[PDB]
Amino acid sequence: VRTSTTFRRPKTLQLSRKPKYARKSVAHAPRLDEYKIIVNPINSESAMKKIEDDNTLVFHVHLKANKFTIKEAVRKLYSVEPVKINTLIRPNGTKKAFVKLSADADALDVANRIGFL
Amino acid sequence: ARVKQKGKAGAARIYITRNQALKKLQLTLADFRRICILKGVYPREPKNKKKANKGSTAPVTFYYTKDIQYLLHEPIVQKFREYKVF
Amino acid sequence: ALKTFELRKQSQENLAEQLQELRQELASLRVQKIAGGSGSKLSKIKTTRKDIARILTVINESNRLAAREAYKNKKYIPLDLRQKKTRAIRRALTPYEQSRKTLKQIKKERYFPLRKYALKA
Amino acid sequence: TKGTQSFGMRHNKSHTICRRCGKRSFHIQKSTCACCGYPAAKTRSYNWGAKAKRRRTTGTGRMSYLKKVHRSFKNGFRSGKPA
Amino acid sequence: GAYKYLEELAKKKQSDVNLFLSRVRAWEYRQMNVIHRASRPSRPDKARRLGYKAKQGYVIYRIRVRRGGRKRPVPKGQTYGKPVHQGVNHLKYQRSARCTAEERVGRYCSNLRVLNSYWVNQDATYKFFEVILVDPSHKAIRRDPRINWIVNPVHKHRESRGLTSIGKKSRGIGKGHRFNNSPQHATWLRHNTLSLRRYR
Amino acid sequence: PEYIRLQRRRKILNLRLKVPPAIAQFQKTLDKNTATQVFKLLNKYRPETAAE
Amino acid sequence: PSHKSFRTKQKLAKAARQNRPIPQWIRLRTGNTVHYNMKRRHWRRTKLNI
RNA sequence: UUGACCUCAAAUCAGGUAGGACUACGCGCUGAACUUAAGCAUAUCAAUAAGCGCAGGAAAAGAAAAUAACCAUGAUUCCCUCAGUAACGGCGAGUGAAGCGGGAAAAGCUCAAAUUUGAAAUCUGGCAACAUUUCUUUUGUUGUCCGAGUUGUAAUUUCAA
RNA sequence: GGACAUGGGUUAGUCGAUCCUAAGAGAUAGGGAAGCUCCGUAUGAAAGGCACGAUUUUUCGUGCCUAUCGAAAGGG
RNA sequence: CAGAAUUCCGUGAAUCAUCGAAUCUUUGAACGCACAUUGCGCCUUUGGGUUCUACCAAAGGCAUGCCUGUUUGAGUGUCAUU
Ligand SMILES: [Zn+2]
Repeated sequence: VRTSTTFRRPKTLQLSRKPKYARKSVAHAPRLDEYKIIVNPINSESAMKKIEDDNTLVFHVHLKANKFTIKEAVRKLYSVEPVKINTLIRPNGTKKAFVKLSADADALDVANRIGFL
Repeated sequence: ARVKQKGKAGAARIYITRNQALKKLQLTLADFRRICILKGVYPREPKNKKKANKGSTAPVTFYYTKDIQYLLHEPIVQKFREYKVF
Repeated sequence: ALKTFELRKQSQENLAEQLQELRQELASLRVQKIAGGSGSKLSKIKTTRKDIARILTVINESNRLAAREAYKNKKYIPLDLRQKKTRAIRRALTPYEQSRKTLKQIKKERYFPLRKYALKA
Repeated sequence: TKGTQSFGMRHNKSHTICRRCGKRSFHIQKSTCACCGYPAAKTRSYNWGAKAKRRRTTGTGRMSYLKKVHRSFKNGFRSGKPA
Repeated sequence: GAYKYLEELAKKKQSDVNLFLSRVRAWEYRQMNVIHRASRPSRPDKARRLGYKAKQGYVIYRIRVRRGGRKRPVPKGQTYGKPVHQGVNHLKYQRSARCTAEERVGRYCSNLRVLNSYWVNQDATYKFFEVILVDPSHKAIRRDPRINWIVNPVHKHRESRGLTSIGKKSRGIGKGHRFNNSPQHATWLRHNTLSLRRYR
Repeated sequence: PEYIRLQRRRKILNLRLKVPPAIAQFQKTLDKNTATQVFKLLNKYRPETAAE
Repeated sequence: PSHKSFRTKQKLAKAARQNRPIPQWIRLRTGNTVHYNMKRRHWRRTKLNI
């Protein structure tokens, strides 16, 4: 007994993939980790003034790092909590990140501890 | 970003109704109840049932999406299918 | 200079923590390079980079050998663990099924094979 | 007026860079590369264009894998570890 | 043996029985897709003769091909040149519609080798053919010494290169004076090569 | 669906078209009582199975 | 223009880097056939055409 | 109401495979015009260039629905010869093979059509064992369940019988 | 000096892109075509959802009705 | 050019040769959908943090045709049971 003039195809059981082997012998290591995110800090005169004025570190950062991965990499590499991240792709095709540190920490001591001053 | 669509996270994301769980697991109601009895899986009511259940307030049973996810990889479900084949 | 065999006799966890330490040293050396570093430090940059490659190689060999052992004597194994000579070779008939013969041909060759013979002068 | 005046109004690119051959030959409105035929499956290759064929045929790039196969063949496609 | 009876029935093509079966089946084949799989051969005796076995790895596809000659794809029927090349309508294609059937079925199932094919039905608009296909990747085929030959890569697209039975016919492959000009290119190239030896 | 229509319209052509006698003789089959009697006899003579 | 795409940014960034003079220590190598960059480019004279 | 079978679907179903490139040589398809004819339309260029599809280290062809008219030869391929010949051609320009003979190389065979009927004797796949390796990468054997298969898988026969 | 050499320089939840659709391009279904590809865009397609139930002979029943791309001057 | 060194009672220099283990970014037949948009998605598992219903990250996946099999179906296709 059909009350609709259309015939819709019935639903069938759709088994999920249960492979007999793994297509990859070993899963790849995380290809974008903290050390690959941060390449090296920028130490130009403009970068130094941002350190001493805006409490902002300036880093040469990987292209595929977003503001979230930059924040975690900085927190893991330097144990400092950033309050803001601003990124730009420099005319030479390299990402530069302005990492504004929290008011509790100063960029000067962080810079000396890194050693790039 | 964009204006996130309402109902994409929170209660509407972690709570799943009984009928949607059946569709999610591709189980009959009898099979779903058997799995829920064998495992520890019981209904969990939200604080805001209207928000969890789209906009309706009709009585529906809610299960954690996490619990329904965990039942996806249960070997007992496969044994149910194998018995049906047998 | 890390010696690869000395790496081979260490654990995966020890290799992992040594890799993290080596990465930290490489980061510090690159900091020196941008801040102005000496020739010794710049020469240590390449050695640190090669040590990291050696650590990553040794880890990979252990992971792939473990995969080979796990998938040993199994009908299906991961594609990267299978042979890769050429695509055509993989598609080719195996020597077993190339040498398959019908019962008719087996009887013919069993009873009338090519005899070794010779002619008198 | 054709000539110097008409050249002034030329500020709209008709072709852009191709995603398959990297040449500024991708017709934006046709969505087809005038050089290799992208996004067709096959590469644009004409026997009257002998010179065009050799400008981009095999060996003009890195040839990375085919060099690997050549080295592997000359030793017999062997696998394992040398003693 | 029922195959002798089937063979003789297939010979009696104007019988009332075969006319009725041809009409009903041609209607059904026209309602289905242009290239649709046949669950089983419709002429099992004919399939066995051509090389079909009722086992895994053997596939049969039914196809219909439009009838008539070949019209040049020239725009508006305009040719350019001497009048000897000016005809466009009464032209014909040099391969049989059976060869076209195998080409399209072989392209449809690109993982199968075209074993052979046979006419099954026809009407005014279509000729219906069934193409026998073998799976070179099936172990039942690869372990079979009787059909192993098709697994070798020299047999990739025999239909495309004219290596089938109808393909050899379309090329004029035969023995004797009636088939002298064939293979055309190999024969022509032999007769037009200028052999200039050393001490001449 | 097209396969359903093809099944049913094929049945109709066999009902409409003039069937030759060699094919139409298959539309008159054994009666129910004789068929049951025949199959009762046959099931006593089923061949041996693979396991047996 | 000011409105760019990232692919153009990449193409310009490489082309800007390739438009530089040779390092001097290169010319001191034995067997060196390089004396000046054969591939220099000025923004007025020859365009990138990308 | 349960079932059986046929047909047809679906799945990120289990395991596979196809595409694209190179294309000197190879198999086809499609297909010109310049040019020669002291013009030109048949002809020629040319079963060519361009276009299209498909292979291999060779490909194709190949164990006669083959020649011959002999005292007969004996798969195919290539070479020399037949032979610029027989023939084809506004019988004009032009085009144009084959049998034999000599040599290089040689290798033969497989199915469909048969009642295993005192026994589907055949085969894929899963699973579990053993085993083997250009190879922990390869290739299998045995056991056992599901299946394919009687609308026909094995053995048996191929005209030379 | 828009030259030459060395360096430095472009920071967004709120400005644009991204999202939307326009004219139009365009796969799939299908039909052509020796083919390259052509036509086609809800068409001669089984083109996808949703809710109830002590759990239903512990082998699931019962109802309910359109891709994509395309605007840095349009919409937002 | 700098720089190290390998002692020279070696597991070892080298822009060395050789090469059977690996790596192999974004692509491209190019395969989740796209693409003058580092644009838009979905599935599974895992992890992270002064923040745990949020957010983020990682790993593994999701193209089309076809073949053998598996499972789930459809049909006023053929029938038995009743
Ligand atoms: Zn291109």
